[PDB]
Amino acid sequence: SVDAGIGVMGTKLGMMSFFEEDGTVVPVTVIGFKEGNIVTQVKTESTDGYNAVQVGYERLRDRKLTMPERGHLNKAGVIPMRHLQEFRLVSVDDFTPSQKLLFEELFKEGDMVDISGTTIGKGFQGGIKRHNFKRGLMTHGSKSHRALGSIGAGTTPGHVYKGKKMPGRMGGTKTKIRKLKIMKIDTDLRVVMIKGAVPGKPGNLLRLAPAKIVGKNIPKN
Amino acid sequence: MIQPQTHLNVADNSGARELMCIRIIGASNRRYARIGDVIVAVIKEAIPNTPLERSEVIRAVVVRTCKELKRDNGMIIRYDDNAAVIIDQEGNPKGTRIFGAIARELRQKFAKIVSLAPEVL
Amino acid sequence: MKHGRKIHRLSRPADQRRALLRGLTTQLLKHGRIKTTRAKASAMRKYVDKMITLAKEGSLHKRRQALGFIYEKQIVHALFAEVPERYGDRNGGYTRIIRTLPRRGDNAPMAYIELV
Amino acid sequence: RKSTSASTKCTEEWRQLKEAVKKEFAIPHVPLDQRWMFTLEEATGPDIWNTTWYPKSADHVPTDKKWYVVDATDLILGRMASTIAIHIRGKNLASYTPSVDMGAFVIVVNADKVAVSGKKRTQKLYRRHSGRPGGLKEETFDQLQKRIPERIIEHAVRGMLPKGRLGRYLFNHLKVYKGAEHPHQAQQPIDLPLRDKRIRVEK
Amino acid sequence: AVPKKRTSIYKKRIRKNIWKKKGYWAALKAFSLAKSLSTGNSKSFFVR
RNA sequence: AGAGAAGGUCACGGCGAGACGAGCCGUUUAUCAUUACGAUAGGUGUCAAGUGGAAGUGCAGUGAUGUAUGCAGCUGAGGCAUCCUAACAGACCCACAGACUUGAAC
RNA sequence: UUCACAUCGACGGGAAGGUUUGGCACCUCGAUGUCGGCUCUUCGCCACCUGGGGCUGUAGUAUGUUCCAAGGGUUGGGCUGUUCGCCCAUUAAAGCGGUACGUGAGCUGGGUUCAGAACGUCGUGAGACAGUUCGGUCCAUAUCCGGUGUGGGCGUUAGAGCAUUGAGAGGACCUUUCCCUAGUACGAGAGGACCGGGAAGGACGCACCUCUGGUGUACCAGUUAUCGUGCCCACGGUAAACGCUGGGUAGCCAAGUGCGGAGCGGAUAACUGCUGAAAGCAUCUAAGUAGUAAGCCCACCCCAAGAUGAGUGCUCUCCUA
RNA sequence: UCGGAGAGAGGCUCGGUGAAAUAGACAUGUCUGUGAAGAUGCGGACUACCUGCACCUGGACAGAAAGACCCUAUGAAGCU
RNA sequence: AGGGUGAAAAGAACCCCCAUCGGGGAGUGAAAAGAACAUGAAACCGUAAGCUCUCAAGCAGUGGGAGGGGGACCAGACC
Ligand SMILES: [Mg+2]
Ligand SMILES: [Mg+2]
Ligand SMILES: [Mg+2]
Ligand SMILES: [Mg+2]
Ligand SMILES: [Mg+2]
Ligand SMILES: [Mg+2]
Ligand SMILES: [Mg+2]
Ligand SMILES: [Mg+2]
Ligand SMILES: [Mg+2]
Ligand SMILES: [Mg+2]
Ligand SMILES: [Mg+2]
Ligand SMILES: [Mg+2]
Ligand SMILES: [Mg+2]
Ligand SMILES: [Mg+2]
Ligand SMILES: [Mg+2]
Ligand SMILES: [Mg+2]
Ligand SMILES: [Mg+2]
Ligand SMILES: [Mg+2]
Ligand SMILES: [Mg+2]
Ligand SMILES: [Mg+2]
Ligand SMILES: [Mg+2]
Ligand SMILES: [Mg+2]
Ligand SMILES: [Mg+2]
Ligand SMILES: [Mg+2]
Ligand SMILES: [Mg+2]
Ligand SMILES: [Mg+2]
Ligand SMILES: [Mg+2]
Ligand SMILES: [Mg+2]
Ligand SMILES: [Mg+2]
Ligand SMILES: [Mg+2]
Ligand SMILES: [Mg+2]
Ligand SMILES: [Mg+2]
Ligand SMILES: [Mg+2]
Ligand SMILES: [Mg+2]
Ligand SMILES: [Mg+2]
Ligand SMILES: [Mg+2]
Ligand SMILES: [Mg+2]
Ligand SMILES: [Mg+2]
Ligand SMILES: [Mg+2]
Ligand SMILES: [Mg+2]
Ligand SMILES: [Mg+2]
Ligand SMILES: [Mg+2]
Ligand SMILES: [Mg+2]
Ligand SMILES: [Mg+2]
Ligand SMILES: [Mg+2]
Ligand SMILES: [Mg+2]
Ligand SMILES: [Mg+2]
Ligand SMILES: [Mg+2]
Ligand SMILES: [Mg+2]
Ligand SMILES: [Mg+2]
Ligand SMILES: [Mg+2]
Ligand SMILES: [Mg+2]
Ligand SMILES: [Mg+2]
Ligand SMILES: [Mg+2]
Ligand SMILES: [Mg+2]
Ligand SMILES: [Mg+2]
Ligand SMILES: [Mg+2]
Ligand SMILES: [Mg+2]
Ligand SMILES: [Mg+2]
Ligand SMILES: [Mg+2]
Ligand SMILES: [Mg+2]
Ligand SMILES: [Mg+2]
Ligand SMILES: [Mg+2]
Ligand SMILES: [Mg+2]
Ligand SMILES: [Mg+2]
Ligand SMILES: [Mg+2]
Ligand SMILES: [Mg+2]
Ligand SMILES: [Mg+2]
Ligand SMILES: [Mg+2]
Ligand SMILES: [Mg+2]
Ligand SMILES: [Mg+2]
Ligand SMILES: [Mg+2]
Ligand SMILES: [Mg+2]
Ligand SMILES: [Mg+2]
Ligand SMILES: [Mg+2]
Ligand SMILES: [Mg+2]
Ligand SMILES: [Mg+2]
Ligand SMILES: [Mg+2]
Ligand SMILES: [Mg+2]
Ligand SMILES: [Mg+2]
Ligand SMILES: [Mg+2]
Ligand SMILES: [Mg+2]
Ligand SMILES: [Mg+2]
Ligand SMILES: [Mg+2]
Ligand SMILES: [Mg+2]
Ligand SMILES: [Mg+2]
Ligand SMILES: [Mg+2]
Ligand SMILES: [Mg+2]
Ligand SMILES: [Mg+2]
Ligand SMILES: [Mg+2]
Ligand SMILES: [Mg+2]
Ligand SMILES: [Mg+2]
Ligand SMILES: [Mg+2]
Ligand SMILES: [Mg+2]
Ligand SMILES: [Mg+2]
Ligand SMILES: [Mg+2]
Ligand SMILES: [Mg+2]
Ligand SMILES: [Mg+2]
Ligand SMILES: [Mg+2]
Repeated sequence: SVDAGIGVMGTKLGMMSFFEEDGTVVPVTVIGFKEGNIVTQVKTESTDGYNAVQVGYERLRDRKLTMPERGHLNKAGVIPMRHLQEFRLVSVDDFTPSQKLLFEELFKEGDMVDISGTTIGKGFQGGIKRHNFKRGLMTHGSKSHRALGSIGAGTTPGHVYKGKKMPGRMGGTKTKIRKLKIMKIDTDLRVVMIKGAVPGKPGNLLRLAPAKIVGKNIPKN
Repeated sequence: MIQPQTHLNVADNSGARELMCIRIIGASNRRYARIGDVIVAVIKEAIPNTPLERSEVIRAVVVRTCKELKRDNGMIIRYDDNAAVIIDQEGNPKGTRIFGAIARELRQKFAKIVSLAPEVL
Repeated sequence: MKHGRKIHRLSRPADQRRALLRGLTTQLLKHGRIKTTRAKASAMRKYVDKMITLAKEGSLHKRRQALGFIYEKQIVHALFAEVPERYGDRNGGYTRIIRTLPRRGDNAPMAYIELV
Repeated sequence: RKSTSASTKCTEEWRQLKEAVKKEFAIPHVPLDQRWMFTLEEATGPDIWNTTWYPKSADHVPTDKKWYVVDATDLILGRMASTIAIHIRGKNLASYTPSVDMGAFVIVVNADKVAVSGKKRTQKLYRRHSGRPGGLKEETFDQLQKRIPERIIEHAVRGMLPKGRLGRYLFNHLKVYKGAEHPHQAQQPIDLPLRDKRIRVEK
Repeated sequence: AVPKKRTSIYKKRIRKNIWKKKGYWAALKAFSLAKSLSTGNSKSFFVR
């Protein structure tokens, strides 16, 4: 999964409504930023086997970081950071450890992004809610209701299948929302407004990459 | 949000007092008629001695819902009843005069209907 | 689930839990320190502070609001006397919670909630 | 933490005493290389001439074993894989035992030049199954050989090795590389003897 | 649903040992707590 | 054997994480003086938001009731401030320069 | 119309399948039980639609028949115990089969017509019916396997903290109208395209709470009965787990809001081909190659080194006597 | 349609007390084949570290004894 | 349904743990046989010591026996 261009990380601040001159209201997620988006490490095909660049994000007090990690950011000559991530490119010549990224130079207006984040955890969920199972009959005689139904066939095969859909834990995962649009960038507040929803509640951690379009940005295979 | 077995009031001359919706059309497998959708209805109550007999199967377009229509202005519109207007398969209303308000959202597919209206919203 | 549901249930229905809390705070204001379960304590904080903050203002309005919470009048009047004296400078935070050895009967975690 | 307290000191010392005395009176090991019928010491021991010889721990020790290299270019898959299986198993040593690993290591190089007769390049079918229903997957030999060509020879030799504990432990002795180069030069690989006539194909 | 067979001795010993291991973690909490009340410096804790 | 490596678990305050374990965030709460990193929860103060005009006392009315004081009073699961309470005291695990062989280098 | 082989194909023959009605009695009788729906799958292909083709008695549109193709799809009602089937209105189409009626330690109707009763009929009669009718009890705390999730231990050859490669595994790659092309080819007209662009929809999936709302026993207001707070005032309790109503923030949620389904990538099935022999002609094939499918494989999206084949990378720590 | 949210009693964790039906022994995978003709236990492949907990109910021809249905018995009884 | 401390209750003074029960010493006794008391099998429940299991598919054994341990006198054997 080679990624087109460098992305940055940001924090979801929550959604508001945003007018256009002709009175079109677009709901937008407001993505704020914090001190960070600093290139931490760079990995060459020779040395690491592939091409990638590791950016750090959130600043942090020194104590809170562990000795191995602190040593990792001292080798870079960068400030202490909470989250590290990797972007995977096809060409890494433009990047030097300790370099800084500015989201104003990587993202214009009317551009397409891709937002990865973690989803809201809904806990341990039933068949209905997790898979959209239809619920059985509520009244005439029936004792089923929200129950799972039958889980397999008879004597043959005589065991349930793998992957057969069941109640378990729902949400709380890396999710990617493809092809969003950037409505407005505010320099004063250093914020980006994006049309539509992105995963997770305010105070989340997001990853924005320029959109991967399977024909034209990526290796053919 | 008209769906089968829903009862409707008719908005025009056409001489039907009440319609029961049996089908939504052109929406593929949708279950919801909303404003501007063509539904197959049947006539339940008729205005006596009119070209329309009860128990007729007819086409009509939904011009009013109790559900809410959302324009791009952020504007929303909600009526107090459901109503449709009985048409031909050409888009021409069978009855020649229409009651009640309508929306500018019908202007694309039905001209006649927006024309005959007493008010436009 | 609950996300952002902040209330203390105390494993009682609404009615009982209200009455419970009224009771426990009249006890706390009457004796000045008491022994309960950690849950009941942590829950009781809010309403203790409500009464104290109430009596700092003293108006017939406020006093009527306290009378309609606490069970015993005498305690309320005592409050509206004492508090401007004892708490005048303390901006919030009027309770100490000092936890103890668990209960023998059920092994319920105990605690000591003090009027500070 | 390794305690240097007089206690652990004492214990280790004592254990090397036990080991010393156990080593002195035990019968020496005489490896099998020009190993004549008996040493004057074994002669006092158990009866190893009138029972079937079974290998002891000093024999099969991993560090000893031969290494071999098979250049697989223009070899025929199966016929080579049988040879390989024989050597890995140990069936070509006088010391062979079914219950033990006496075998060699075998290094297969140029695993993308391996040759197969007739239409097999397009016909032979490598199937593997998820374990869900409808979970069957199929490759032709050629798709496989372009994608991950080592798996072809691994999959052909593993077929001819015993199955079960010794089988798997054996299978780790087969080292396969797609290029013409192997990073085993330190192990000093000998070349593999091939006594088959038909194993070498010519175009 | 019933137990088609009777549970074998050794497996049962493993399950009950699992239930006995919770005693190990309880003994750790208890020890740490004792060493905390054994200095008389804790203002969050009280004993009588 | 003393000690307690890096780190971990526990404890303690928590959560948009959670059946339990798990995950994540905190644990003296900074300094600043030009950025950002040192407020976890509760409380308190203010703000958004909700509800819809408090009690008391005046006036009008035979009275039920209306009207003035007053976008009031109550609430505030959301923000932002401020260490006022509780993050005290602490405990446990954990530290043979990494068996053996073979080349290469020096 | 001519013409056996576009499409039908009589008289007969040769098969496959194992879904119909059967034969057998190998099977279980103690409590291994038939048909419909609900929920939930899954697989086959003899293909109903959607992708690509050959032939036509194919002008065009639409067919007919057949080839490859099972990735996806296959509605909602009136009627029945029903398999079957009929109709209504749609639809791209409303496929046929297997899975012990697929599924009763998941649910529910009939059926084993259990005991009551009545009708017709047979019987002198007690009673009877592969006649009809009304009424009529199936339980269940999961030991093991199987499954969906989620931990600990131990391994990973010193111990750790981070960041990742991706073997393998899954999810998803679906479909309809309409508009340009152009009223252009085609046809005397009536009718009316292939190919490639553009929008709107459907179903399904992934999120989300700005708007519209639902709930919201955190809260706020009215209000009935009544008992408390000494009485008026004003509040508190009760009217199960809100006394009854009217609103509602955060949460959760959909009917609300976004987004998705991309590939002049790779290799093929049918088929169309180019060079071209064996048979100095011909031939898409024997050598060698070119186009080409909703199919196959990579790409897309999550997981993933217990991938014991236990990967690679950066940093940290190994004191004292 | 097409489900949503909430309250209580359980479920879940911790402390106290503490059963039951069941049970040849069980070190108790999947596919396919075989076989008294539907196998964890026989064959061949394939897949699988050890062990908990919460949930689910396809299998173990799951569990609760004579099969009510059919037949047998020179059985039993009621009735004509 | 519930029998057998000893020959004799000599049925355990005194001290310690100590609210009682229960126990450990001392003392009685041939023996503690200590009152739930005489021989005390099996299931079943454990505790300690020796070897050993966390890539594994199995009516659990058997023939072969790697490595490790133990009591020997025919030390080449036995467990
Ligand atoms: Mg971290
Ligand atoms: Mg959650
Ligand atoms: Mg339903
Ligand atoms: Mg019910
Ligand atoms: Mg309870
Ligand atoms: Mg009540
Ligand atoms: Mg408050
Ligand atoms: Mg340390
Ligand atoms: Mg933890
Ligand atoms: Mg905690
Ligand atoms: Mg501390
Ligand atoms: Mg705070
Ligand atoms: Mg806060
Ligand atoms: Mg007033
Ligand atoms: Mg009021
Ligand atoms: Mg007056
Ligand atoms: Mg307001
Ligand atoms: Mg401060
Ligand atoms: Mg403090
Ligand atoms: Mg070394
Ligand atoms: Mg050495
Ligand atoms: Mg013919
Ligand atoms: Mg028979
Ligand atoms: Mg049974
Ligand atoms: Mg076919
Ligand atoms: Mg087609
Ligand atoms: Mg055709
Ligand atoms: Mg024609
Ligand atoms: Mg298909
Ligand atoms: Mg399929
Ligand atoms: Mg299908
Ligand atoms: Mg079509
Ligand atoms: Mg069925
Ligand atoms: Mg089916
Ligand atoms: Mg069943
Ligand atoms: Mg019946
Ligand atoms: Mg008669
Ligand atoms: Mg009845
Ligand atoms: Mg179990
Ligand atoms: Mg299991
Ligand atoms: Mg696990
Ligand atoms: Mg694990
Ligand atoms: Mg480990
Ligand atoms: Mg380790
Ligand atoms: Mg990754
Ligand atoms: Mg892959
Ligand atoms: Mg695997
Ligand atoms: Mg795939
Ligand atoms: Mg595609
Ligand atoms: Mg023309
Ligand atoms: Mg097109
Ligand atoms: Mg679309
Ligand atoms: Mg909303
Ligand atoms: Mg909101
Ligand atoms: Mg409401
Ligand atoms: Mg709401
Ligand atoms: Mg009174
Ligand atoms: Mg009241
Ligand atoms: Mg009362
Ligand atoms: Mg009552
Ligand atoms: Mg009550
Ligand atoms: Mg209400
Ligand atoms: Mg939508
Ligand atoms: Mg081709
Ligand atoms: Mg041709
Ligand atoms: Mg020629
Ligand atoms: Mg030619
Ligand atoms: Mg060829
Ligand atoms: Mg192609
Ligand atoms: Mg394709
Ligand atoms: Mg497509
Ligand atoms: Mg690893
Ligand atoms: Mg290895
Ligand atoms: Mg619910
Ligand atoms: Mg509930
Ligand atoms: Mg109860
Ligand atoms: Mg318990
Ligand atoms: Mg019993
Ligand atoms: Mg096993
Ligand atoms: Mg057979
Ligand atoms: Mg079988
Ligand atoms: Mg088997
Ligand atoms: Mg066996
Ligand atoms: Mg055999
Ligand atoms: Mg089951
Ligand atoms: Mg169940
Ligand atoms: Mg089975
Ligand atoms: Mg069996
Ligand atoms: Mg007879
Ligand atoms: Mg007789
Ligand atoms: Mg004594
Ligand atoms: Mg006493
Ligand atoms: Mg005593
Ligand atoms: Mg004595
Ligand atoms: Mg004596
Ligand atoms: Mg005895
Ligand atoms: Mg393996
Ligand atoms: Mg092992
Ligand atoms: Mg085994």
